[PDB]
Amino acid sequence: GPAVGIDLGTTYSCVGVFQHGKVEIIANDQGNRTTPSYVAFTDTERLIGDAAKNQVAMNPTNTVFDAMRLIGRRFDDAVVQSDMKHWPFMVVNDAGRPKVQVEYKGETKSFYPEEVSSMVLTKMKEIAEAYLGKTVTNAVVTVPAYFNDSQRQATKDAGTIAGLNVLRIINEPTAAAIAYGLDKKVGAERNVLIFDLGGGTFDVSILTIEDGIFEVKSTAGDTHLGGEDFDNRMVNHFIAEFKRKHKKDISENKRAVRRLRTACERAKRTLSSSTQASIEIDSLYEGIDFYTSITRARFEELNADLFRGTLDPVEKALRDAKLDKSQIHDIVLVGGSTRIPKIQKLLQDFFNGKELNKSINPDEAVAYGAAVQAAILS
Ligand SMILES: Nc1ncnc2c1ncn2[C@@H]1O[C@H](COP(=O)(O)OP(=O)(O)OP(=O)(O)O)[C@@H](O)[C@H]1O
Ligand SMILES: [Cl-]
Ligand SMILES: [Cl-]
Ligand SMILES: [K+]
Ligand SMILES: [K+]
Ligand SMILES: [K+]
Ligand SMILES: [Mg+2]
Repeated sequence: GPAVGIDLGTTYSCVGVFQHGKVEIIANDQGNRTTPSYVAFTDTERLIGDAAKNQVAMNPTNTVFDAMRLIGRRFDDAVVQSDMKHWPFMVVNDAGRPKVQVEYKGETKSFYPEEVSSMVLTKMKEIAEAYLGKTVTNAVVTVPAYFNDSQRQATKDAGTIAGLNVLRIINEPTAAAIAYGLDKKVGAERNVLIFDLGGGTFDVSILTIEDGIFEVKSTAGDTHLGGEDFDNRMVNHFIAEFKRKHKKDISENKRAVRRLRTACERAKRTLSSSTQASIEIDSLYEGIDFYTSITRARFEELNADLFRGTLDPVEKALRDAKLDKSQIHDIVLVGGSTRIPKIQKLLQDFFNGKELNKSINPDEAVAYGAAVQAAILS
């Protein structure tokens, strides 16, 4: 190709390419190494990635996200029915199949989950092409380890629709292990634990690797736990603060809440490197500027229960894998949320000081491994 590795996530997507014995995680037009998994439809255009997310506040009904939560599923699915209740966009039934319904250029249109994902995949393909200066065709696409045949098929289809020849569909935890070279033959089998805390989901996977062959020993987690939940906690904290300081409730102003949310997410990232962060929003509500700050300690307390809760799925995974903590040879951090110091502390303490594999940007690890695997399969 070269062939590329693509990681489609609920909040962000990432693409990498293995060249000259080195994986390059490709930055997009905005210089971002991961692209928001958003698609938007307006009176005049279809927006994808950064352009789409950067307007979600003003176009909630026609800005689609979470397509992978529907991909390969039936409309009658309990999870699909549950999820629909929280989405600002419409999901309709088409002969037992879910389709997202939106308005584009004044007309009603509907798309199968794979079509929405193909739009994001197309963006990742173009990002790779802009970088490589050559057409990208072959690719390795990743999916959560628990995805079934239908979900894998629909994910492959999204790739094909995007003009990609999907060389293989591989598990996200496996891709992460590959990124760290944990697939190399070392004689005996090894037990690896993947701790993936993304934007919308939390996955714990225990793999047993031997002779370059992976076995998913167990999987655990929470499909509704991620960085967005941490943002929500901060948002509520600041809504209350604004109310105290201005006796005005901004909760019903969907846009004001979004500008705050974005400020919070940004502040959250800053808190992973520094112990404090400043939030400055000009004319947040009724021309009132909102300048404030939050400490890492405060951020940790606001999310204490959620953070500590990540250890339960870890224990369950070990239990289902029939292994003790001591039997885990490697712990791999995946997902942007694993950059939070308190999360790393919790996991390391649980593992009695065992070092964590965290040198590869957690939100890029899956794409990294997929790129290596794509090169191998090419
Ligand atoms: N430095 C950081 N500190 C804390 N959180 C961070 C940091 N960088 C990114 N994040 C958070 O990581 C999340 C994105 O992670 P990632 O790109 O792994 O998600 P994803 O693959 O889309 O999620 P999922 O696999 O759950 O669908 C966002 O919630 C983002 O706020
Ligand atoms: Cl871009
Ligand atoms: Cl602690
Ligand atoms: K991702
Ligand atoms: K995840
Ligand atoms: K997941
Ligand atoms: Mg992910």
